[PDB]
Formats: sequence, C-alpha cells, structure tokens
Amino acid sequence: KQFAVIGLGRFGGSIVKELHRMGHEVLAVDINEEKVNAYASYATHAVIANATEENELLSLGIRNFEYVIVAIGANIQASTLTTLLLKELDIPNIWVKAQNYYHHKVLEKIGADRIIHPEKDMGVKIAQSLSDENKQFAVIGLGRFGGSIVKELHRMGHEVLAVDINEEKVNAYASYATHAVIANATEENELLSLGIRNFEYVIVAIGANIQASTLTTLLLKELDIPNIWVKAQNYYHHKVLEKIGADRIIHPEKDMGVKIAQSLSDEN
Amino acid sequence: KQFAVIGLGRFGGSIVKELHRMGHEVLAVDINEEKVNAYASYATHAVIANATEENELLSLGIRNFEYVIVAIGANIQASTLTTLLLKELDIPNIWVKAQNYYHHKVLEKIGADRIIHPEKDMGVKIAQSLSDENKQFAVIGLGRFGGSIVKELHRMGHEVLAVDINEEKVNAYASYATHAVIANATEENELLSLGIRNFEYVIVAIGANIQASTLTTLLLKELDIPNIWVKAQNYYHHKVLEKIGADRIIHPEKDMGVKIAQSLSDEN
Amino acid sequence: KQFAVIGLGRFGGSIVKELHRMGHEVLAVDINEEKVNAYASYATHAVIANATEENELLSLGIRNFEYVIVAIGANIQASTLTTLLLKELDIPNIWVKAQNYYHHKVLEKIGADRIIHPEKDMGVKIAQSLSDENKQFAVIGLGRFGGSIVKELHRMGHEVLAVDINEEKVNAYASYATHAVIANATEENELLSLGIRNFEYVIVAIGANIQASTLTTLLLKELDIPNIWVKAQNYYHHKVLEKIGADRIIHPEKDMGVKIAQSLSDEN
Amino acid sequence: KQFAVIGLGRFGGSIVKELHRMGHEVLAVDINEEKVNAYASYATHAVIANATEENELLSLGIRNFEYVIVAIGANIQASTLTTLLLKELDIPNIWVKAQNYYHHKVLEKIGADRIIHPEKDMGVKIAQSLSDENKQFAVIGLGRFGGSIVKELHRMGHEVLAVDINEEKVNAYASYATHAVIANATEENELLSLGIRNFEYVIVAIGANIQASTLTTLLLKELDIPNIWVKAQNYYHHKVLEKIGADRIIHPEKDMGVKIAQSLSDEN
Amino acid sequence: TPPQVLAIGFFLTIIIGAVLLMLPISTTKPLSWIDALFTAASATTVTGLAVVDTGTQFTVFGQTVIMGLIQIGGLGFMTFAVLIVMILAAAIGLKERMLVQEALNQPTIGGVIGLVKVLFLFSISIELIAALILSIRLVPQYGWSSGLFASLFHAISAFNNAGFSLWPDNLMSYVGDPTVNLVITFLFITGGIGFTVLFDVMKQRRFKTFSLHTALMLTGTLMLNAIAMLTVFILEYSNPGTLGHLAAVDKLWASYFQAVTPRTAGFNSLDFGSMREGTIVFTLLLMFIGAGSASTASGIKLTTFIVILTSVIAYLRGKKETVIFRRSIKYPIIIKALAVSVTSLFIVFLGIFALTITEQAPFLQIVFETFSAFGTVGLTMGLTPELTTAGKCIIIVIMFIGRIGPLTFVFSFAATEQSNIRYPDGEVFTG
Amino acid sequence: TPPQVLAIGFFLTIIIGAVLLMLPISTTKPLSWIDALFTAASATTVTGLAVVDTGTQFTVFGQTVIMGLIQIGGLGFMTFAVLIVMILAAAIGLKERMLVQEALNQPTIGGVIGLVKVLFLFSISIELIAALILSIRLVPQYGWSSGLFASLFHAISAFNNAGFSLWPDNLMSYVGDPTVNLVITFLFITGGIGFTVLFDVMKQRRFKTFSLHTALMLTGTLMLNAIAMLTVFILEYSNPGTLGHLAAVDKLWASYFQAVTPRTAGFNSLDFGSMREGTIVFTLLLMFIGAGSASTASGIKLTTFIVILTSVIAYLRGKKETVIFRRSIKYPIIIKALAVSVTSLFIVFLGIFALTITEQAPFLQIVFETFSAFGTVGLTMGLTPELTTAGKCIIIVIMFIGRIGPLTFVFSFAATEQSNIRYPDGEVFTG
Ligand SMILES: [K+]
Ligand SMILES: [K+]
Repeated sequence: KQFAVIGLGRFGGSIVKELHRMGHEVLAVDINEEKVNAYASYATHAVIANATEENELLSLGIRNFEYVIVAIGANIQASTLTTLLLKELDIPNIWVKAQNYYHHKVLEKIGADRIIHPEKDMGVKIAQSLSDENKQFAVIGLGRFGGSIVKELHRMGHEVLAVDINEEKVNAYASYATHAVIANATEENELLSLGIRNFEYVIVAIGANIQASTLTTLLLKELDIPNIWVKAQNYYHHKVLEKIGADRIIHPEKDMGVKIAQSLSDEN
Repeated sequence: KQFAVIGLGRFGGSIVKELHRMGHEVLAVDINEEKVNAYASYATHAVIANATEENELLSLGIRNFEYVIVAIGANIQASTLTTLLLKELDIPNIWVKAQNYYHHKVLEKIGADRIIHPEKDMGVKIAQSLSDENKQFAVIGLGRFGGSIVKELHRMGHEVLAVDINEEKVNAYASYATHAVIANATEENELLSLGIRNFEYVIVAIGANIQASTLTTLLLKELDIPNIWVKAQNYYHHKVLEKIGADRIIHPEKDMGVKIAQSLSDEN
Repeated sequence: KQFAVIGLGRFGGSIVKELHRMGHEVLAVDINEEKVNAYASYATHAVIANATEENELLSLGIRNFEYVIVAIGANIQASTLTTLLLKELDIPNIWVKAQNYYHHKVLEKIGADRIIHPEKDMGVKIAQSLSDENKQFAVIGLGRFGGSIVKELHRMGHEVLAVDINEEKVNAYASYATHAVIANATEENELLSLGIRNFEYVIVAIGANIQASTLTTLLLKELDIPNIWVKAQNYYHHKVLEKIGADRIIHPEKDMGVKIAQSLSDEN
Repeated sequence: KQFAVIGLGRFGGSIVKELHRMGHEVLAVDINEEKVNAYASYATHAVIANATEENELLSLGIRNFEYVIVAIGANIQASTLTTLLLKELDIPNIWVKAQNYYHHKVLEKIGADRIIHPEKDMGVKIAQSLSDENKQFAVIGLGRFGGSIVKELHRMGHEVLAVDINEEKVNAYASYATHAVIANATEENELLSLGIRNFEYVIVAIGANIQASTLTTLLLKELDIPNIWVKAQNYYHHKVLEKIGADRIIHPEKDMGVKIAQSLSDEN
Repeated sequence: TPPQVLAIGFFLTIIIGAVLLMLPISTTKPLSWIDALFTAASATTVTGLAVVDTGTQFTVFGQTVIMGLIQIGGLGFMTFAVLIVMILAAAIGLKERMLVQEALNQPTIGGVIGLVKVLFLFSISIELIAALILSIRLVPQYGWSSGLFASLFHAISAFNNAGFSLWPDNLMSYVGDPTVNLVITFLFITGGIGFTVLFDVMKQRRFKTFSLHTALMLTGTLMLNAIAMLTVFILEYSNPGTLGHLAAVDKLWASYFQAVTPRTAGFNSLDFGSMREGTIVFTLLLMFIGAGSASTASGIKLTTFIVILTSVIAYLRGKKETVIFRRSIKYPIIIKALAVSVTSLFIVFLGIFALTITEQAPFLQIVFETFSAFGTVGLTMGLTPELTTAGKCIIIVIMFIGRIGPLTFVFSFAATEQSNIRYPDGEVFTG
Repeated sequence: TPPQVLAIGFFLTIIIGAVLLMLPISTTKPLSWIDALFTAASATTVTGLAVVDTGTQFTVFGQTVIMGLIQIGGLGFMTFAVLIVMILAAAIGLKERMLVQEALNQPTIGGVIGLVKVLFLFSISIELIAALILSIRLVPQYGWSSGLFASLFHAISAFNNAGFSLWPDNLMSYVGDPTVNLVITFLFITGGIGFTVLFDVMKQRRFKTFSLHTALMLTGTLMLNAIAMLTVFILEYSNPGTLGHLAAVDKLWASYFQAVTPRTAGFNSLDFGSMREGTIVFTLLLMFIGAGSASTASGIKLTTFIVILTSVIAYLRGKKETVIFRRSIKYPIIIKALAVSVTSLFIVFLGIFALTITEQAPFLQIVFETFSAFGTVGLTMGLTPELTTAGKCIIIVIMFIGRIGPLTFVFSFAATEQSNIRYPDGEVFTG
C-alpha cells in the first residue's frame, strides 16, 4: 500500500511514473530538486532529500512505507548506505538497484529484500521474447545488456551469433554463444562476411556511442533484416531509431522500472 | 582536352568521377594508393604519386595537361607547393582548392589560374536556388557554408534568420542577416520561441557533430517545416537524413566537383 | 600477535614493511601477484588472493588473526565486502581504510572495529607538528590532506591562509581558515600579492598534477620561505622535491602506515 | 642598419632582445599585443600588426628595412604569405623561420634570402660543441633537436648511442648512429642494461613531457654521468634542471636567436 | 503566490484597520473619510506620519489598535501568517514555506515554519521587558492611566521603527532625557538591523564568526551613526532654534538621537521645521537609505547602499571584482542592488513631482516629505497634517510601496519572462 | 598620460583664459578677482552660467575670447591637441593616438590622428554656414556692428551647447521667433548628439544600417523631446508668468524650446524663475541626463540613462540578459553605466549640500543650480549672478567635474589596482 522510491534516475523515474499511472501512492524523492520538480505531478508526494541523512528519512515518515526503492545510480555508496539506513528502520521490503556484481553481494549481506539489475534482468526477458517469437539469432554489442542476452539465449538452447567491437568481451563469450565474433557493425564487408543476412533477429546492444547504435541499425535495415531490435539511450535516440526502421527499441532502465512498478503493486 | 586532377579527396574525387562520366580523359592521382585503387576504373589513368616531387610530375607527362586540379585538402603546403611546381611547368590553367582566406591570397600570388572554395562557392549557389524557388528564410549553423548563404541571401535582399550554437559567429553576422540569433537547434523551446515555424525554408549547415545536423532536421520535420535543406557529411548521413524527411541534402565538396567538372568541360 | 594486511597499496604496503621491521608476523596479501611478489621478503607470509571469496579467506586460516587490515584502495566495494566477510568470521579487531565520507558511515554499520583516513588523519598530525614547532601558517591545495590541516589548525586556534586553485573548495573553507583565497600557486604575482612571503610555514598539498606541487615549492624556495612542507606523490617526487629545497616531504599513505604499524604493535 | 623582426615567438623574441642589447635598432612586431607589450622596451619600436595585410606593411615603412625576420611559428601560411609580401617590397635580405622540410622548399621558391631551423641548425652546433669538447656519446630523445645531433655526430665520425622512447624514430636512425636503441629513459634497468654508465656525454633531447626530460636527467645524475646536457623547455625547466645537476642546458629557440642576432650584426 | 500574497494581503490589513479606528469609539472628533484611511495605513506601514494627531484625536481604542497595526508589519506580512498554523494546529508542507521566505528576505524556503514561533515570541519578548520595565522607569509620572500605557505604546512603535508618539510632542518633550534617548534608541536600532544580525550575534556570539552580511551591518551601522552625529552637531550647533541653545550635555542627546532617528525611526527630539537647510539635506539621504535587510522597515536598506557605492569605488580603481572584507561579493548582488537603488529614486521622484502641483507648499518640505514617506521614516517637516486630499491617495501609495520594498512589490504584477535565445553584442559608449 | 593630460591640461585653458578676459580691454566695469575666474570657466566648459552679464560687461574683446573658450571644450580637450600636429607637421605614432581616444570617448586608439582634421574642419563648417547665413537672416537689424557678430557668436555657443547669449535677455527676447527656435535648436541638438551619430548617419545614411549606439540616440533623442514638450506645455500652459499668456503658436515655441534647451543648451525662451514648481522639477532630471556620449557637453549622457533604466526594467521581468533592439547589451556597459550614474548624483548631492549653508538662498533654486552646474546646462533660476565667493570656488569645481565627465576624470588621481587572487562568496540580502 505504502510506496516510496528513492533516486529518480531513469529507472527510479520509470517507477514513480508507472505506479502513479496505475493509481498507487508513490513517495518519490531524489537528492537534488532538478528531478523532483519534473516529478511533482508524477507522484503522490515529491520530496527533495538525501537518503543518507537520518533525520531526513525520519521526518519523511519513511517508516510507514512497506516498499522502499533505492534507484540511486552512480555513487554506489549512496545506494548502499541508504539501504543500510532503511534496514535499520525495519523497512518490510527494501528493493535496491545494484550496479556491479559486488554491489549485489554487499547489498545482499545488508538485508536487501530484493536487488534488480536493469541491464541484466532485462536481457533475459528479451532473450525470452526472441525465443517465443518463433531461429537465427545474433546480438551486436556485448555490453551488460547485450551480454545478458547471449548468455540467456545460449542457456535456453538457441543459436546466438554474439559479436562486439573489440575482443576483450568476445573472448569471455566464446562458450556463451553459438559463434563469438570480433567485428565492427559499422563496416559493411564485416556485416556481409558474417552472413548476418541470414539472421531474422538482430540485436544492437552497443551502448555509449549512439552513432554506433544508429549506423548499425541503419546498415541492418539495408540488408532487409526481418526484425531489428535496438537498445536506445535517450529520448531522441528513440525517435531517430524509429524513423530508421527499428522493428523494436528497448530502454533497459525505463522498461524495467515499469515491470518492477508492477511487481510492487501485485505484491500487496 | 588534357585533364588531370591531383588529390582524390571528396572534391577531387567527384571530378574524376564526373569527367570520366561525360567521356573526358582524367589523369587521376593522389599521394597514397588507398584512393587511387578505388579510382582505377573512374579515370583514364590512375596514378599513385606525390605532387611535391619534381621527377614524379615530369615522369607523369603532366606538362601535356592544360588543366591541372589540385584538390589535396588538409596539409595546405601540399596544395600550395604543388600549384607552385605546376606553375613552373608553364601549366596553362591551374585550378586549386583553397582552404582558408589566406590560402586564397597566397595561391593567388603563386599564379593559380583559379581557386575554388567548395563550402563557400556552394552556399552562394544554394542561396540562389532558395531565391528562385519562390519568403521566410532561416539558416542554422554558421559554418563556412552556412555563413556563405546568410551573406549571399542578405546581399540579394532576402530576409535571413541566421543562427548558430555559440555567439562567436552570430556576432560577426549581426549585419549579415535580417536576424542574428544565438541558440541550439536541438532544444525545442528555442526553436519555438524563435518562431522557426513561420519559415518555409530551413537550412541546417551545422558541420562536425553529425547528430547536431540530424537531431535538428529531426525537430524541424516535427514542426512541419515545408522545405528543410540539410548539409550532410558522409554517405550514411545522406541515407539517415533521407529517412528523416530531409526535403534536400547538399554535399559541398561533392556537388561542387561535379559543377567544376562541367566548367572544365565546357571550357574547351 | 596474529597480524594480516589485505591490499598491498601504498598504505597496506607501508604496514607490512613496518611490522616486519619491528619483528611481527604479517600475513601480507593482495588481489594480484605483482605486489605480493615484491613483498615476499617483507612479510611472514606473502599470499596472492581475493578477499571477496570465502574459500580463500578460510583456506588462509585468516580466522586465527586478531588484527585484519583492509587497505585495498580504489574499488570501495572490495574494501567493504571484505570487511563484511571479515566480520562474519568473528575477527576480533578489523581495521579498514575508508575512501570517502560515506565509506566511513557504511563501514561503521558493518562492524569495522576501526577506520583510517590516510589523507585526513595525517593532516591533523602535521597540523600538530607545525603547532608544537613554534606563527604564520599557509596551506596550498585544499585536497583531502590540505583540507584536514586548514581545518585542524583553525581548530587549535592558529591563523591559516588556506588557498586552492579553483574556488569550489575555497568556498567551503571560508570559515575554516583565517583567510580563504582563490589562486594558482604557479603564478608569481599571485604568490606576491598574497603576502605569502610573510609565512614561515608553507604547505603544498596539491595532489594530482605533480608539476603543480613541484613548480609551487620551486617558487616558494625563491621567496626564501623558511620551512616549506610538501606532499609528494611517488618516489621520484620525493627525490626531485628534495633537490629543490623542500624543508619537508610527507607521504600521507606511506607515513600513516608506519604509525598504524606502531598502533597495532603497542596494542598487544 | 635597418632591422625588423616579425613574429615575437620564442625565437623572434630572442633576436629583438639580443639585437637591442648590442645596440641595434629593432622594429619588433607581432600579430597580437600580448607580446608586443612585454617588448616595448626591448626594441627600438614595438608595433602591433599582422604581416599578411599590405597597408600594415607599408604604413610601417617596412620597405626601409634591409633585414626582415619572419619568426612567426605555428600557422605556416602566416610565415609564408608574409615572406611573400616581403619579397614584393623588394626587401634586400629576408630571413625566415621554417617549420618542416616542405616549408624549406616552398620558402626557397618564394625568394627567402635565408631560412633557419631553430631545432635543426642548433643540434649541429651542439654536435660541434660535444666534439671539440674532447669519446662515449649518447643522445636520448630523437626529436628534431636530438635527431640533428645523432645525424651530425655520426657524420663527423663519432660513436652515437641514439635512443628514443618509441621505435618509429629509432628505425629511421638505424644507420644514423653507432647504436640505435628503443627504450624509455625513466626506467632504471633500461639505462643500466644499455651500459649508459660508460657514456661521458648524455644528451636528453626529449621534448614535450618535461617530466620525461627531468626524471631522465635525474636518473642520469645518479649514475654519476660526467657531463649531462639537457634540452629545457621553459624558464622553470631551466631552474629545476639546474638544481638536479644538469652539467648543461640548451634552449634551441632561445640560444639560436642570439647567434642569428650575431649573424645579422656582423653582416654589416 | 509568494509575491502577490504579500502584495494584496498586506493591503487588506490597512483597509480593515482603517475602519477599526474610524469607529466612533476610537475617534473623539469627526475623522474625515480621508484622514482615516491614512493614519491607519501609516501605523501598519510603521511610517511615522499622520493627518491627525495621535495621543489626542484617538481614545484608548484608537491608540491600542495602532500598536497592533505597527506590529503586523513590524516583522513583515508573512511573519504573522505562519504563526497561526503552529500554535493552533501544527505541521506545514513546502507550500507555505515559500511565503515567509519573501516576508523576511530569505534565500531558503525549506525551513521557515519552525522559526515563526521564535520571531514573534522573541518580538513581544524584548518589547515588554524594555518597555513596561525600562520605559516605565521615568514615565510613571502621568500616573498609571497614562504611565502604564504611554510606556508600552512607544516600544511597539520604537522597536518596530514607527514614529507614532502618544503626546503631541513626538518625544520632542524628552530632548535630553537619559532614559528616553537610551531606552528608545536601542529599540529601533536593533529592531532596525536585519533579523539576521539579530539571530546571528545570538548563536554565533563570536567577534569574528559573523557572516559577511551580519559582519557588515554592525560596522556600517555604528560607523555611519558617527558620521550622523557629527553632521547634525556641526550644523545645528549654533542654530538658536534647536540644539543651538541647549546646554553642553543636552546638545549630544539631540545630535545623537537626530542622527539615529532618521533610520525610519520617526521620533523628534527637536524640530526639523527650524534647522539649517544643509542639515535637512543630509537627512533626505540619511532617511532614504533605510537600515538593514530583514530589518523592520525601510525604503533602501543600508546594505544596498554600501554595495552599490563601494562596488563603484572598485571600478574607479581596477579590481576586476567587487571584494568586501576579503570575501568577494558575487555578481548578482550587484545588479539587484542597482535595481532596488534606481527604483526607490525613480519613484520618490514621481512623488515629489506629483505633490509640488497638488498642494501649494514649500519645496524643501515637499522633498523631505517624499523621501520620508517612501522610507517610512516618521520625520515630517510639519506638512503631514496639512496634506490635501489629492496628495493623500498618492502619498498613501508611497508609504505602501516603500515599506513593501520596491523589489518584492514589483514581482507581483510582473509577468516573469524567460529568454532562452541569446543575441549579438551591442556596442555603446557612456563615458 | 591619457587621463591626467585631459585633467590638468583642460584646467589650464580655464586659468589662462581667466586672464584673457580679466584684461582691461575686454572688461568695462571692474571685474572682481572672483567674477573673472568664473565666467571664463563657464565658457570653456560650455556651461551657461556667469556671475556678470555677457553682451554688456564684456567688450568686443570679452565676447570674442568667450567663443574661443566655448569651442575648445565643445569637441573635447584632445580634439584640438592633435590638430596642431598635422597641419603644421604631419605623422603621429601610437603615442598620441591614445589621447584623443579619451577626449571623444573612443574604444580605439589605432586611428585618431587622421580624423583630427575632419572634426574641427567639420566644426567650423556647420558653425559658419548655419550662423553667418541662416542666423544673420533675421538679426541684421542691429546693423552690421551688432548684427554680424551677434549672429556668429551664438552659433559657436549654440552648436557647442554653451548657453552664452549676447543680449542680457538670454534669447528670452526671441520667444516665438521662427528663425531662432528653428536655427539654434538644430545647432545644439545635433552638436549635442554624440559625434558617432554625427559621423554614422553620414557614411551609413541607411534607415537600418545604424549601429546600436547610433540607432539608440536618434530614437531616445526625438522620443524624449516629445515627452519634454508635452510636460512643459501641460504645466506652463496656464502659468500667467511665462507661456501661459502667449498666443496659440507662441506657446509651442516655448514648450518645444524649453523642452529642448535643458539638454545642456543654456538658452532661455522664457524665465525659469516664474514657472510652476512641478515643471522646474522634471527639468532637474531632464538636465541631469545630458544628451549623447561623444556629444559636446553633459553630466550623464542620455545613453547611460536608457541603459541603467531599461536594464532594470529587464530585471523586474526575467530576461537573464539586458537585450536592446534585439542586439543584447554586454555586461560591462552595465557596471560602467551604474558607476557614471551614482557618481554624478553622489557629487551633485555634495554640492546642493555645500551651498545651502554657504548662501542664504531658496531651496528650489539651490537644487536647480547644482544639477545645471554639474551638467553644464546653462539654465539658471537667477542665482548665478548672486553667487557668493565661498560658493564660487566649489561651484567652479562642479562645472569642471561635470563637463570633464565623472569617469575620465576619476581615472586621473586613481591608483589603478590589479587583483589577481579571487575570494570566497559573500552572501548578502538587499530586498
Ligand atoms: K518610522
Ligand atoms: K550649456
């Protein structure tokens, strides 16, 4: 019944927006006000505060909330200390957004009732969408997301043509995919020589350099790729990728929040 | 009759390709071979050499060519020294691609029979295409190209809403346009507040950062801008900008070469 | 009696070296082997292992050690998770090297029997050395170290001419020093205009850019500054600063380890 | 009798300062005023102007000067166009500072009565100082300067242990020195293994990264190297290198100007 | 909203109160419709002017309702609106926290509800102990029916910088009274200095640990007063009318008080209608510049002056920046200072202009009246009683605009416009 | 140096000239040592004040030497020092080019020698053709001994904005003279607008291609005059003393001229000693703000006003920057404007203060005299002749400081200090 999300990042913001949509009270709150302002009408209560300060957690009657969500990215200590303080107020169910592997472990020994990996957990879901969607699978960009799909699909037992720009990643994924390949998705001859045309499902998970994500999907749409799924970064990336011909765009942080906002709702 | 183009850059390449099309002998030649290879069937004679070396100019019977074209970009000294050597062989008409203003002057005292500014000279032509095309004119990005259009259109006597990201340029163009504005074409409120919607002809000349060129045209197409003309950088930029809704795309270097390839042809 | 130091950084290395000197058993151990190698004869037992793995902590009979030292810098999670695992093996007294403020808090709720701030805790000691050393005090570079001296000296009740390159820090130290000044120690006129010549004790705590630390001390020695104390980074910094005329050089990480290696010794 | 130096760079500044010292009229002049200001009492006439503009050359009665010096570095076109304009006013003897090889050629076809390579021409002089100074020769850093010494000394017939950080240069100097070696002067084992201790004359010509120049000389002085000659960059580099034990410091740009200021004086 | 609320809101306390006194109970002689909406506005603005006398015209009902109006604005309009929600209810969100941040000049909103208790409570604190105790020391003369009241009525007016005196002789009767000059001055002085300097010196209490602002006030405050006592004493020394013939000690109680009362105090130790022309001048400027920010009334707070002036003192030299007490002053403070500066003047000028024609009165008095009117100074060269009707409505606006501050007042009916696009440089000379 | 030179230099033309007229040849009646170093300083400053009448007291020698002094400063002090090195010699380095860049308000030094010829030559150009031709049209009445001179003497004073009239009735005799009001107004108006707007409109001549500054002047200049003629006409309409009884057409020649003469013109179409108090007021402000930068005289040039005011108008709204004619105004122009603004006031106040005690005169006249004195306006409520000695020395400094501009004047004895080190933020309220 009592919902409160700390940290209005892309993830923490996609939960205060979804829960409010469904019609559930959401005590949104972030460190600064820049975000807290845009979410003044996206939550039951928009508050500007720092989750590391005790008096701020108390004064906000945060103790009445059975479901606390620590979505503060970056500064891991911010994510930790918060969950740490939360577990002290005997918060029933604390859900936290971990960054790396160790964040998972540490947050697990603190008392985190649940940890979510936006990039990771999403890939597995997509790896489930591509499977129930039909044969030829290929994922470009072995980032955290693109890596969680080559790992999941291979698990299920589906051919996955994994491939990233450098080899550092392609090496660790030599036995995590049907075919590990080191190449650059922007070069034509490399896309052709890789018989990428035989793949009905192409996944552009290359983060950072948006142009890399775009140009790739651009080249892909030229080879008449049946269904191209791409990982967009910001809003505009969505638009541009949509006019290119992207058969599907995924927002790891965004799309995940809505799912959690559904897990916290059906949880009571 | 005798045609020879030095430097197979984007410009020097659009001339060896065009002249060969018309059916005129073209002694294409660049410093390295990377380009000279792709132009083996795009010119009467593909040669790999350095225009600064004497023996290489002589051995290539370059003296028999009445029309020499120095399109070697970058290293200005390469462009200069070449024209310098050329003028020594009493080359009838030497046409050279100047980079900056001073390049114009120096190349003029050397004996350059003709100097071309791909970016500059092209803008004036477009400024002529937009004029004979019909009222509301606005050019985004005051680069060399975008600056040669706000200067020409204002000359003709047409309203030009000049505007660039910073102010450094917008300042020098305060009396070169109906309205000099300092703004960023990626921000919505800035496009709206500038009543950019009343302009039937928008010109995105922002070079470098392609995304800047794209996103802008993207926003423009949203305001239902009648005719949006954009300056593309590379091939892919052409494609992507074409799927966005760009009413027209211009390649300063490319489109200019074809025109010159027409000036050298009708010149004899 | 049982001593073991995890993480052979500059700090963790200055403790395994000092304790072994005194004649105390030291179970040195770092993640990689690069360091563990050079410390094969600097500790009772040099071991290559990762403090986050359980089986590695157990197999190393780490449970028999009453004094565990987590000096692993950088990756805070490494520092945390370790102390976390340590507190599970009921380690009597766990001493950990915290990085930032929050690291202090979190490490405090885990069970850290002691936390040390190499940069911070050292400054206070020096602020005690400069006080018992005699009037005019001035500290350049408000880093973590240079900031812990302007704060301590002002506490005792001594004039402190705090001053850093930018203003970001100089602002937070407006009421933490007799005089907060924003300036660059490399410029002469700025050193003069600040009457820095009247200061018998100058402290160059500017980290990072060694040249900044050097050139400053260099300029300082020219104004015939009585006693110039400088914060050296690496070994060579020590040498070069020594030939310049540095009246005193301090290694926050190094010099602190020896002190702790003295606290652990006299502690039993 | 009539002396005028254009471009107050490090070189052009060491000539207006030296000639004025001797007691000769010097029409100092640079593009901006920043330099022209500090040289108001270092020349018969300090003028702020641009050598590319005609009216500025005329209005400055530059035609009355028999000796014009174009020391404007960087923008080669500035160095060229100037000499170009100068040769038009029938300037008796125009001396210009060339940057690279091609600058030499082009400036030679313009009419440059003399071209000087500060870095190059200086090395040959030093290569003459080290020769008449006495057996074991070794030059570190194959920059333009360090390269003009390994080339000159080998010419005379003296053993030269050439050596630079990378191999790119060390390759072209395989037959330009008694022993071409690829190494980093900051590493000890590399200095020892190269029997550098047997060399009575070590030359640190590594430009850029001053620390490289310093640390090296620092290590050198430790091996008790008889006479260490180092290439300093700025003023402070001089001081610091002087307190390290540098048996000699050379300022390619500076020391050369004084020599030229001696050539122009004895030239009439 | 924060601005408007203090605009139209403070406007009602004047109207409502303009009838709370125009009532047959508080008025002996007929109170014309004009001389009623005035005197009621002067007290609420803590200005010090009145068409009709005080202690006389008004009964014990018209003298008590004046203390209530002189208190309302004595701390601001929102300083009493957030105190009626904590002693009767409790708990207040970030919706009302943005209102008292505009009635006491505060750059912070996240914490202005809890203070509400302290301010008013602390108000009636130093107001009682310094009035009914230290001011009833030498005033019990008139008995208890006029000694108990007259000693409590002037404190709520003294500490609040009001200028509303009971007896017709606006304190003019106590020329050299040691208790008066000492007791009342301490009231409007401190009560005059921004609440900051008030609160600051309290918990800080350190001779050095005083913030730029607080540290400023004390210096400028005292320092200036010295230049004030020196001026009044040098010009009104031989003046046979006032001070000129007073003894040796009584001459200091006049120069001092008269050099401290222009600080929007409103008390007369002598008479301004009989002093060297020069003196009156220095005053127009001495009353123009109020005293303190959070203060308790003023047209252009002392701080503004210092900044504007000193900031210019730096220009004439070279300092690329305006640095005070080795704690430089950011750029913003400059522009705002200028704004608040030119505004007060631009307006006061509009008044001096819209009055010289409205009523046939001298010029010196027409200018002295305006400056004092916009700065709620209280000192009147004897033109307040003889103010026509036409010149009243407008004058009522002056005091209204002056007390409400030219800035926080203009933000109300000012459609805030946000420019997102920059423009080309605009060269222009002014030397 | 650039500043000092114009400071102590312009100071000598006043002294040397104060003896060029005190000579028995140019003075009929004895010219006291006091009323000699004054009238000679008023003409050189082109101020419009004089202890002794003009056309009378002075002979043909005391009326010719006045036109020479009214010309010297009519273009600046360094506008005549670089004109004696090109017509007699030629060639000038970058050493003297930095002096005329401070006497005509120029942000450039690399080119102020060549112009020297044009300025003065162009001066005596419009001064002759508009005086001996258009001003000798309706003045040949007094014959050739007084019709030829009287028509040339007023132009060197009209175009230069001087206020020095021949006949005792400072043009007051020509109330509705079409030639006078039309001829002389065009002289001090244009001569008044900065040399820029003068030179600009010349080669530019385009209705749009006028730089920010130039474009400004024209608008503000004319626009303001409209508010000026409207003011003087509405207040002095029924005034039986002046204009009030003039016909229908003669009422416009008074309102117009009187609304254009305060621009440091110095001519009287009527009498300021007999006009509604309100009118005189608007004037103090209308004469405070001069007219144009490069102009020919003024205390605080029009431009400064616009900026300061408008800049504030932007604050009350929101525009993060002060943008004019869609050509934003850089930050610097703001601070300097403020400086020049507060300076003129701070000083004029020091005068109005140091005069009310020096001489027993009315207050309205003591303030009108000061503003006019610092802005070399020429209009005097009839107190100039009755100026005591004590109030003269100081008054001579006013006109001196005003004409020399408060900025370029303060840079002389101002030890320029350069701060290289920054300091911590300094919070301070002022609302
Ligand atoms: K008052
Ligand atoms: K005048």
